[PDB]
Amino acid sequence: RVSDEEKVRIAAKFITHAPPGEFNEVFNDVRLLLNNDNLLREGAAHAFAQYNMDQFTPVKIEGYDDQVLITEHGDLGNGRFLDPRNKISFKFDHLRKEASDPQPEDTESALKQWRDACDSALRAYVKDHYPNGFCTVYGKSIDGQQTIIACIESHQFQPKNFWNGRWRSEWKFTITPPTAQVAAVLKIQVHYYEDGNVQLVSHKDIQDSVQVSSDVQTAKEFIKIIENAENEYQTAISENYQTMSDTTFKALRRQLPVTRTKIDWNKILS
Amino acid sequence: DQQLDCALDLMRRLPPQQIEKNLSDLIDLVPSLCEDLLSSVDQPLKIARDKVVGKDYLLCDYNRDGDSYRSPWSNKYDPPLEDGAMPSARLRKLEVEANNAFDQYRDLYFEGGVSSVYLWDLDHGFAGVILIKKAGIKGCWDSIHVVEVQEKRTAHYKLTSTVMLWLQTNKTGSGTMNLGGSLTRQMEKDETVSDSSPHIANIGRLVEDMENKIRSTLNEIYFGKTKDIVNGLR
Amino acid sequence: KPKGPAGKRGIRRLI
Repeated sequence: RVSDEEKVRIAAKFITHAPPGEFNEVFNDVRLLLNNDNLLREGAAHAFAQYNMDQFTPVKIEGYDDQVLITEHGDLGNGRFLDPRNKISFKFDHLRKEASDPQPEDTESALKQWRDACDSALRAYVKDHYPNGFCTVYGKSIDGQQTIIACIESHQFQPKNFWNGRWRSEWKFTITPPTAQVAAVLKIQVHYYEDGNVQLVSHKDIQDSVQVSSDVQTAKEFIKIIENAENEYQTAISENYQTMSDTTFKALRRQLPVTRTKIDWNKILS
Repeated sequence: DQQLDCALDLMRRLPPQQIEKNLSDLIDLVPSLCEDLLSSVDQPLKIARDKVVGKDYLLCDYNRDGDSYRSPWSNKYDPPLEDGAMPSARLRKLEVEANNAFDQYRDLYFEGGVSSVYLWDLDHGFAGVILIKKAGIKGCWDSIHVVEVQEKRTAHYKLTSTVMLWLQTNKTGSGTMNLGGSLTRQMEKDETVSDSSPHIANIGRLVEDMENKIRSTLNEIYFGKTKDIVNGLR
Repeated sequence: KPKGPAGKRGIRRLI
């Protein structure tokens, strides 16, 4: 008999590794394997939340047009998350991925002006560059330093064609005039499972510096950096596919022997 | 069994490079599934050393007896066994010839790596596994080919094959890129068996064709389908 | 898949 503690621990490892768009299938597998529904829902609650925040799961709030991202930066507590664009908080159930109880939320800080300007520029960026992107921008004082945190998400779930994919990017602008330090990570995950099974997992770290001026002008510098870095990453991914087939793939198995003919199996046996 | 179906579905969705960890965690979680899961899920190949001959060989359930594994080179178990399961004398002769032939096949197509062949007698023929492992340039290719031979002259060959492949690059432009996964395929054929077209030649050709077909299919699935998906995410 | 070798004792196990 596996201990309840170990059932929960192992269930959480599986849940937190569900590919994008496949949480429900993984959860249902794990639920049938544990055969203890209350243990799974209560003991693995941290895992469901961990998953949504790691995945930048977008959620629609009733009465507001644009969806907000579930992230560690918006995690308030008591299962509530901040929508910093609409200046509200909302309850979020991580299992059903449904928001509720939108209550007004004061965000009156010395950074609201910068966050709002970065958020306005980012929203345009995301609408121009992604098919169905969402983004959320936070303003926070991390260790006495003003930090803008921009989060972007975009997914395409196509189970009827046996594939799912998600893009996530997370940009951190540390404001220390007259400069700003830029740290970013870009992430892609793709699962295609018609013929057999393949997953693509990729990330890129970005470090940069920019000159800070006005809230509005620095917002345009911030977005230009994002756009260049994200265009370049995506192009390099697309081109590294070609490179992998010429170097690494041929490094595992050749297409044909060096003779450029299939094997003479009678010569082999003699 | 509902739980077995669920565990198998989990293994198809979890990241493919973590098969050993995912398999071991699943067996921890439902120990009664252990035997069924290990017979249904392909494990990456492990290398052992035949210290008598001084040659590497590959480990799998087909060359296991108890806790020991049989070398295709020395035909001995490690740790030693008094009466380990052995191929018949006739089939051991074929098994030696098959190990030599696939060593060469491996050198010509993989230019490295390790291969092993184990054969076992059946009622009206025989069966075998052909294992190839080539590590990278980070990555690894594991192929497992299970062949069944019914001798009627002319024989009927049935081949079930799984290739497991992962590759990772770390580059200035594309960051870290990891592609991992697998493909299983099956082929059947009747072939003439003669001194000039012996079983090992018929089997090698069938394995050769399968690996070339699988490589080509993976190339489009890896370097084509996931590529197109990335380019539509943004 | 054909059956494995006959007589083989022992359960399957992870390496």
